[PDB]
Amino acid sequence: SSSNYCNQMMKSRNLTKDRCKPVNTFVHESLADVQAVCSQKNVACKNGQTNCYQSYSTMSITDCRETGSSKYPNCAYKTTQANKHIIVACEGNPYVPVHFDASV
Amino acid sequence: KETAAAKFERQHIDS
Repeated sequence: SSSNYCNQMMKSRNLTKDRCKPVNTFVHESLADVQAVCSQKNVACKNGQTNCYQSYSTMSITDCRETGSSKYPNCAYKTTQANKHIIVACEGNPYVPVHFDASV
Repeated sequence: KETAAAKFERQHIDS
């Protein structure tokens, strides 16, 4: 519940105001550069469907994962920063990211 | 209310 980036951003973005979400990834890239991944390398999603795409380059990402001691209302996260390729599932028109499948 | 694309942005983009 106290001031590291993940506790702060999970609350501000309305992920932990009414529950503790176990994991979430934030991508520190411009929205249009993340939207550009939907026309990059097509791959299978973890679920086997094929509307997933992997970024050609690594992107700056922060992984937020609940500690073993986190309990609503006191959600607590471990913050891990990394540069990884992201895999997103895309839908619609415009064909835009709707789910974050993984980082690699 | 929020589309799936809007929800992705709110939950995962921090430009």
